[PDB]
Amino acid sequence: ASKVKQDMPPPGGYGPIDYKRNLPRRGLSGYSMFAVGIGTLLFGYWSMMKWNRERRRLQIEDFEARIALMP
Amino acid sequence: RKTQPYDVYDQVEFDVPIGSRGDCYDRYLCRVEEMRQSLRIISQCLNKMPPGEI
Repeated sequence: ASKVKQDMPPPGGYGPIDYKRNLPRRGLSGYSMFAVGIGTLLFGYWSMMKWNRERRRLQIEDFEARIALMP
Repeated sequence: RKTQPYDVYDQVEFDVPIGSRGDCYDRYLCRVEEMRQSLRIISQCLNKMPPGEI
């Protein structure tokens, strides 16, 4: 006298299954990104300004060495 | 499945995706949403499988 055994869902039911789209925001604001970009640009401009002025002075020194050696 | 249902399609709940522009992008969105609705129908079918002969 064996009872019926068959593939059935568990008593109660199965757990919920997600189906809706899940695309989070995961980002900053436009103002923040623009601000960081401009800040990086300004820092780079300042550094290159100092470096290029120093390079101009070094080139002047090299040219003076050449001038002293020319005669 | 909604207008002329067959088998037990009248006992499941799902939405029908509808486009607006009639282009390839809208059809791609429709197919993605149809996959989501198929997941919905599969969950309903899994929780509602009856016993009996096949």
